[PDB]
Amino acid sequence: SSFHATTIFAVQHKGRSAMSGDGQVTFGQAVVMKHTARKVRKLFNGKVLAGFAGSVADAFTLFEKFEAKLEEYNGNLKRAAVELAKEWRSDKVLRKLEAMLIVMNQDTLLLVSGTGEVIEPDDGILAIGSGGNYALAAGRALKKHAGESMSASEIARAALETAGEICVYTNDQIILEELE
Amino acid sequence: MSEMTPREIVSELDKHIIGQDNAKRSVAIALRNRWRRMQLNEELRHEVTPKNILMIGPTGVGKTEIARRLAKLANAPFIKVEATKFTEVGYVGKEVDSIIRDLTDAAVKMVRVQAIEKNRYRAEELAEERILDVLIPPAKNNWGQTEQQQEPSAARQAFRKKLREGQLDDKEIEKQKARKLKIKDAMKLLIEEEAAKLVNPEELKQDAIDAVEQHGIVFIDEIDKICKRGESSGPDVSREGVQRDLLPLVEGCTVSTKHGMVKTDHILFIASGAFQIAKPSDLIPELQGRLPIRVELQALTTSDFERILTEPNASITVQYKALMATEGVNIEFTDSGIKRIAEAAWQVNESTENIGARRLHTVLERLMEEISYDASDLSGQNITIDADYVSKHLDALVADEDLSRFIL
Ligand SMILES: Nc1ncnc2c1ncn2[C@@H]1O[C@H](COP(=O)(O)OP(=O)(O)O)[C@@H](O)[C@H]1O
Repeated sequence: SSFHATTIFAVQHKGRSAMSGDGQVTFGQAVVMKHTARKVRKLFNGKVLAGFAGSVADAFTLFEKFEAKLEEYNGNLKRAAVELAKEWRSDKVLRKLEAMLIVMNQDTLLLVSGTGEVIEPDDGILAIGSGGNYALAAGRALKKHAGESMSASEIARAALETAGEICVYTNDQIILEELE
Repeated sequence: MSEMTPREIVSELDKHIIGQDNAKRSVAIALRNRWRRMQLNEELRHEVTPKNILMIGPTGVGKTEIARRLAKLANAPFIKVEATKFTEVGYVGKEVDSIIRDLTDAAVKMVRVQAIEKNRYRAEELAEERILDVLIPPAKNNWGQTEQQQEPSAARQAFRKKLREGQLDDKEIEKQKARKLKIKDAMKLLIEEEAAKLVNPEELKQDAIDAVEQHGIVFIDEIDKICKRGESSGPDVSREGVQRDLLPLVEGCTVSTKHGMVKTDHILFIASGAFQIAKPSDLIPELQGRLPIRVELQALTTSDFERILTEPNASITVQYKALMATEGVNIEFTDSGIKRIAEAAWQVNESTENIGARRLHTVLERLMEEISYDASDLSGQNITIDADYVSKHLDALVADEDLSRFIL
């Protein structure tokens, strides 16, 4: 069989911008090889958060094509988001690729898919990978519910946390990133 | 001879290239590190190595013009070769020792034209001796005093002052001539047929040669698009090669050519480009290291613009006034349009794609399409070009994105 997605969660609340992801590398059906991996990077002079879901070749790889194209247009996510899609959708080797890409900036927030989708969350919460939905369900849940009572940073941390709790493919060691 | 101190070099820069100080800086530090040399001996005249420059940054902010200009005041001969070219992915046939060959072909139609006001004003007082000679001949047997020569002038220099106001008469003067023509012709002739006697053997060559040799400057544009780092900006290392080929140039060879064998050796090199695609770290090592001096440039502002619109000594804007004056129009740009003028550039460059300072150029000639046309009507009339003006012919354009796409 294959390696399982990592779970990754981005959220944007009261103008803080945040991305949490697990470390759990779940190989095969059931086996776990590692308990920690970095797939949330900081891109472009800490201006963007991007987490990928996938293999660190694929991972690294996409990332730069997002860079390249971010410079290639001086800060416009949406634009570069797109022009990557095009690039990803077309490339033989990545077009087939399963996972997605979470990109966000100071302002705004994007799902970006092997398949050439690019998605914009109405409510400032995006989420990918194994437990995705579970954390999505945590995210949206908290924001709606203890927006005032908690933070950006915090809400995301927690997303993941809940995930690992319902979710076999998600684990307690969380990486956390925010912009300034 | 030239030199100039570091700062001197800079300062004439800030004359036509707003900002990017760091940039300038280096290039001058290269151009003295240049001079310095000479002033050594023979050992180290030949063991020290033109401090060639790597010009990392966005497009239209002035890598090229920083070089272009540096060189004009070096009074160096200069050429900018696009890197692309030697690729031919259309597969033709490109050789790189060409480059040096064109850095001679200007190093000429540079030596030439830079010899007709040094030796022109020296031979309008030698084309006269050839007409005050046919209207009244200095009668046979000059009794040597050199002061009975300004003494033909006892009517001769009454015709000399009369060459500027009354011509078109039928005369004939001295592989020479023996020819019967007319005077407004002939006046336009002799000149030409006189620059010849202003010796042009192994002088317009040999020293034109010295030209290149002594040095200009080649600006190898885009270098980055010729090197690997995979994905979208790697086909084969059937480009890597052009970094190779290149080498020698920069790394030091002789070359075959037309007016004389040339030595690349000491030529100065300025290698451009932006590297969103790779990284300078990414050249062939060989190259990597002949690009000692590395420098960044950063994208200009709105202000930067505004300032490029006026603080350039050849200013764009002015180009207007004067151009425009010629039809009888004063034109006058407010602080506050020169503001929107820019303001637009910037807004446009941010929606379509951003081409550099470049936009102003286009934004403008468009401003004026109105004025610039009707101008010959305005005979005297004068106009106030200012924000409220600007925006009337701009705003919706800049508005219309997809138009701008075409027409800015
Ligand atoms: N920093 C600047 N200061 C003054 N003029 C500039 C500046 N940047 C660009 N320009 C002008 O706008 C255009 C860009 O210059 P160029 O040197 O060819 O761009 P680049 O090297 O950045 O590709 C030219 O007309 C140039 O003279």
